[PDB]
Amino acid sequence: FHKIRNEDLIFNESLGQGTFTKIFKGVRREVGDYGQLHETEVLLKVLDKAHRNYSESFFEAASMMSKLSHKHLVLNYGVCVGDENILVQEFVKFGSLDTYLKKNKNCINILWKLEVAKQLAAAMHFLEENTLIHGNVCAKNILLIREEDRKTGNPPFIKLSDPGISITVLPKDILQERIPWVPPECIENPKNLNLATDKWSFGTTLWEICSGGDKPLSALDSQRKLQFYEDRHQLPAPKAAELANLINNCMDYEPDHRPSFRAIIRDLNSL
Ligand SMILES: NS(=O)(=O)c1ccc(Nc2nc(OCC3CCCCC3)c3nc[nH]c3n2)cc1
Repeated sequence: FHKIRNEDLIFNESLGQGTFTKIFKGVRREVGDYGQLHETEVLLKVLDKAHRNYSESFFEAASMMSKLSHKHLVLNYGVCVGDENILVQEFVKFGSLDTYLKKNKNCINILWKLEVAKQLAAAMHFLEENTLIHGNVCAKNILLIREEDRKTGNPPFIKLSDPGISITVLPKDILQERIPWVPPECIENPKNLNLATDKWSFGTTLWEICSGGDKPLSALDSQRKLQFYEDRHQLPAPKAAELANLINNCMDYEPDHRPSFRAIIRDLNSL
C-alpha cells in the first residue's frame, strides 16, 4: 500500500460512519503527472481507536480491492498510519446508492435500475472469474460516479466499494443485524464465507435497488431475523417486481444452487 504523509491530508466534514469507522471528506496535496502539484478530493476512512485491534482486517478489505484493476471497483489512493489507521480512497461525487435511491426514488425507472444491476453484475463477474470474495455487497457499498443523462443518452455509472471489516471476525450481534445481506450459511458459521455469499448478497442488493432505498427486514429485530432464516422465508417482492424472480433465485438457501454471474448477466440482458 502506498504510504501518504499525514502532512499532505486535510480532514474536512464528516460524512457518516461505517462498522467501527468514521468517514470524512478531505483533500490530498500531491505531485501528479508531469510534476504538477494537485489538490485532490479524497474519501478518508478512519478506524476507531477503541477498535484498533481490527486494523489488519480493516486494511485487508481495502487490499482486496487494490490487487485487481477494474473500471467498476473503487480506487484506493493509499494508507496513512500517528495513532490513526486511515484509508485514503477516491472521492465519488454522488455518494452511496442507498441514499441516492431514497432521495431520487420518484424518478428512477426500470431502465436505470437495469443498467445499475448490469454494471454491478459485471463487477461481481470480474471478481468471480478471479475467485476473489467481496463479502459485503450492499447498496451502501455502491457508489454513483455519474448520474444518468437522458439528454445525451449517458447511462449512470457505478463502482463497488470495499467490504469493510470482514464478517469472519465481526461480533455475532453485528452479523445478525446484517441479515438478510449475510447469507444463512454465514450466520450458521461466518467461516463459510465463499463465492456464493456474494451471489446471495447481490440478490439482497437488487431488492434494495428495487425498493427505493428501503432496508429489507428492518422492522425485525435480530432474534426475528434469525427466525426468518430458520423458517426459510424469502424476501417479499418489491412493488416494482421486475427483478423479483432474479432476487429469489440469487437468495437460494442452498449455496451450490445460486446461479453464476454469467447466468445472472444473461437474465438481466434477457429482461
Ligand atoms: N450524500 S452526500 O452528498 O453528502 C455525499 C456523500 C459521499 C460522497 N462521496 C463518497 N462516499 C463514499 O461513501 C458513501 C457514504 C460514506 C459514509 C456515509 C455517507 C456516504 C465513498 N467511498 C469511497 N469513495 C466515496 N465517496 C459524495 C456525496
